[PDB]
Amino acid sequence: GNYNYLYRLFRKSNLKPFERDISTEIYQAGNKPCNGVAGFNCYFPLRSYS
Amino acid sequence: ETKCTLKSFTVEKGIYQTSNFRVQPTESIVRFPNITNLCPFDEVFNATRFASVYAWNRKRISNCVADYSVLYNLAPFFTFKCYGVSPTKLNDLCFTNVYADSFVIRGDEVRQIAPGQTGNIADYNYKLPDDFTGCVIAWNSNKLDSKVSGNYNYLYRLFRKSNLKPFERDISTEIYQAGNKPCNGVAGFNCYFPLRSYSFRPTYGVGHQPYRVVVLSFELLHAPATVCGPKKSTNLVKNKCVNFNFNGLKGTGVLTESNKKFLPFQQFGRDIADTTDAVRDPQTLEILDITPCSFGGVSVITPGTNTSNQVAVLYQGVNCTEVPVAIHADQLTPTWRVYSTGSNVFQTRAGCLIGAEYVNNSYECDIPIGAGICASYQTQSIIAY
Amino acid sequence: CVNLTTRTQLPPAYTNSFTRGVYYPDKVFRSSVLHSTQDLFLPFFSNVTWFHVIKRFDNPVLPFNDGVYFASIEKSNIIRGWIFGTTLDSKTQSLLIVNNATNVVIKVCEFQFCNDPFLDMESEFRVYSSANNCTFEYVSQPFLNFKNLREFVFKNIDGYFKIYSKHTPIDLPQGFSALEPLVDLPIGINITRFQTLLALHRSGWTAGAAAYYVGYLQPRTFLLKYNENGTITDAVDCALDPLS
Amino acid sequence: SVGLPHMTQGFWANSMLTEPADGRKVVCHPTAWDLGHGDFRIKMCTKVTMDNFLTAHHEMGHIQYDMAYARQPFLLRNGANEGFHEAVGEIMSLSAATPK
Ligand SMILES: *[C@@H]1O[C@H](CO)[C@@H](O[C@@H]2O[C@H](CO)[C@@H](O)[C@H](O)[C@H]2NC(C)=O)[C@H](O)[C@H]1NC(C)=O
Ligand SMILES: *[C@@H]1O[C@H](CO)[C@@H](O)[C@H](O)[C@H]1NC(C)=O
Ligand SMILES: *[C@@H]1O[C@H](CO)[C@@H](O)[C@H](O)[C@H]1NC(C)=O
Ligand SMILES: *[C@@H]1O[C@H](CO)[C@@H](O)[C@H](O)[C@H]1NC(C)=O
Ligand SMILES: *[C@@H]1O[C@H](CO)[C@@H](O)[C@H](O)[C@H]1NC(C)=O
Ligand SMILES: *[C@@H]1O[C@H](CO)[C@@H](O)[C@H](O)[C@H]1NC(C)=O
Ligand SMILES: *[C@@H]1O[C@H](CO)[C@@H](O)[C@H](O)[C@H]1NC(C)=O
Ligand SMILES: *[C@@H]1O[C@H](CO)[C@@H](O)[C@H](O)[C@H]1NC(C)=O
Ligand SMILES: *[C@@H]1O[C@H](CO)[C@@H](O)[C@H](O)[C@H]1NC(C)=O
Ligand SMILES: [Zn+2]
Repeated sequence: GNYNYLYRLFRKSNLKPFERDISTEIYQAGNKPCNGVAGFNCYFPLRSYS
Repeated sequence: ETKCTLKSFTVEKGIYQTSNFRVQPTESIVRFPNITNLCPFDEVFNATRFASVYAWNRKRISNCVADYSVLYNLAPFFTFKCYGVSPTKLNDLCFTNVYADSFVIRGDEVRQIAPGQTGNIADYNYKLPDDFTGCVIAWNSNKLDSKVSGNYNYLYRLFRKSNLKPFERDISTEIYQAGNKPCNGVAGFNCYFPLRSYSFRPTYGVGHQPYRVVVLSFELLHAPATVCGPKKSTNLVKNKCVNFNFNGLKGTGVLTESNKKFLPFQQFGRDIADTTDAVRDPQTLEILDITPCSFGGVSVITPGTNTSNQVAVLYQGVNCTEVPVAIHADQLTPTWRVYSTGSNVFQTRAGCLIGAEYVNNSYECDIPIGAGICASYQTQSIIAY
Repeated sequence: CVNLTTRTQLPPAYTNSFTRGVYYPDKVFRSSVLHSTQDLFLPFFSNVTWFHVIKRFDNPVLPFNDGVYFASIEKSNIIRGWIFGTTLDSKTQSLLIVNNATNVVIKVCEFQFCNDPFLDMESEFRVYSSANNCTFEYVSQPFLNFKNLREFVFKNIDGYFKIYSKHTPIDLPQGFSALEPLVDLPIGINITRFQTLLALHRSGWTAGAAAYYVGYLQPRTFLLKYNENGTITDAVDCALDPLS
Repeated sequence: SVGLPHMTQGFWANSMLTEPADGRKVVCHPTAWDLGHGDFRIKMCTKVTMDNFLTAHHEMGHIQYDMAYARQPFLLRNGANEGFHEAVGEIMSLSAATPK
């Protein structure tokens, strides 16, 4: 299984045409800040094709 | 603006129609009716007696309002694994019905409840389809479903002839024959019972602690969908040009108290030209009258550019009290706000005239404004008479 | 279920519907206006089938169509409910509307209807043996010298079953009246036939006089008149005669 | 600090690390019990001495070894030979006893 390919699932707003975003910041799902650690209401935006 | 409209660098004496005037609303109203149709939850989640994995409990959910926002008050569970949709504020879909399955498994078999998974539960107890849409929520129940002497109530299937089809359930208690001889109904050699117990004890590790698992599956059939989700609403503002949405009726304008007496079943209202001019608030049952925001035409009165560069402006069919005041952008005229208080505002039956002084004398007409009012360039200034 | 072979059969009568069967096409308020609409209406001055029960007893399985206009001149509510479906058995899915003593109950299931379903204060029913698989249930306030005129219009379009209703304290009378919408159900099933339900009273049995009328809707164009308080007060059938 | 898993929460709850005050009697023998179903315990009296430190590390080696084969069908949950069990705790005790 090749995990070298990733793609984005969680974003605040839809992306404008011909724009490239490489932000690795943890998406703020819940109101409380994630403080840079994933978990409950804190998910990694990028996930793999596998 | 007159020069661009005429496509020339010089303008002759006259009155010209140049552009229009609007109000450009602010803010949005999204009023929807009361959210009063409770989902059948709190009975399949906060229950007191679940069923075995081979006899998982099934509930059908329809004609309700899904409320996927109370699960954050639940246990510190880490299992909210959702496939088919994303759980990030994407519960606005509408489904014809939802099937909720509930059972209890061991702590190490939680990963077995997933499509494309093999094992004991996935092959003999609970099989999931490849195109499964919905998701699985599992939470620990160590302090409630464990016994010091051993919780021998929960059971599971250990030996079966073949695998289980997706969404299949069997409760047969037939003896599994492993050998090549008839069992004769007795448990002897090469023949064992297919059902075994779990024997939960609180001293076990996280891998053996009981875990309660609930699987939600969403159906999208050709019948009308009735399971949608919470419809949020803002508060309404009156006497202000705003955008509004009323049960899916979209528009822009000003809402005011209405004297119309709708029949009890009527929701909208229309005028003789077949345009919506009244509405009923879904939450509070009264009638609001709808009026479009102010608009009109603008005419520029000018003498020749050979004479002077002074102009006057007529707003057509506009009362002078609704004349533009503006803050930064609430008017489609390209922001050439003409002074109002000190620039001799005059009211004619043709509209509002700004930039001309009204005199009490009478002359022969020079530039016709209308309704017996003309304008001229005399003294030097622009006068109306 | 029980079978009482005491019927006195006579052919159903035919009577005239003059201007009865107008309903509100939608939920839009219009005041002091004339509005042209095209929809499924009962044509003016039409033939309507007439059944009467007194011992007169007849419960034929009438066929459904684009829609049904149902009328009943009665007292004390002998007629209670209706069944809608295609095969009227457990093989297919059927809808049932029953008027309890205090609440109307609507259920769609696979019922097993008998040859003669009826009710017989009486709190006994002979309609079905069991309900197999039910996917919708609804309960609400009841729908219901001759004095009572009950008018109903049943339509089934795009998976929605619509009932329009009107009640009048009074063959068919002269005059105009519009049927306001009553019920909309997202049943999403198919209907091909229907059959009425009566409630008998055992004292054999004695039944009071009652009459009911059946007519069928067809696509037509109408011109409706709305007065100041958004009430439909008059209508014109565009295909009746040259003057219209 | 070498690459071994962290101990379970129940390990610190079901294990006796200090001598009981009264009402109970202990045979006074350091043991590392594998209770079963993912349950591991250490029964010994711990004192302030490097001897008890070395014995605790030796029993901790056994604790790491025992949980390391929890994925076997109850018949392979042993050593290939009888010498592997006591060898695991010796190297950990020797390494922690080094002056560095
Ligand atoms: C929607 O819910 C609101 C809840 O406030 C209802 O408004 C209340 O209605 C009661 C009548 O039962 C009044 O006594 C309260 O004063 C009202 N409060 C407010 C803030 O309006 C409203 O009636 C509900 N609407 C519908 C259609 O049920
Ligand atoms: C179960 O009870 C808790 C008690 O606080 C409540 O917060 C939670 O919403 C309940 N579960 C459901 C599904 O309503
Ligand atoms: C314009 O608005 C004023 C202020 O309300 C009002 O008195 C007047 O009647 C309106 N119409 C005209 C033509 O002035
Ligand atoms: C009774 O049975 C006969 C045939 O068995 C049937 O024709 C009839 O409709 C049934 N009901 C009554 C009331 O006669
Ligand atoms: C109604 O039915 C009768 C038969 O009883 C028939 O003679 C007549 O033409 C039909 N139509 C009208 C408008 O009466
Ligand atoms: C309503 O129907 C039920 C049976 O479905 C019956 O038991 C009950 O008595 C009825 N209600 C009244 C007020 O008679
Ligand atoms: C019950 O009827 C509905 C509607 O026809 C159908 O979708 C459902 O599968 C039926 N239930 C069973 C168990 O077949
Ligand atoms: C009712 O209509 C549906 C949709 O076309 C059809 O599949 C079904 O067969 C119809 N009912 C019967 C009894 O044929
Ligand atoms: C219509 O509403 C008015 C109230 O303005 C009322 O006086 C009248 O009786 C109502 N009905 C008719 C037919 O005008
Ligand atoms: Zn040792």
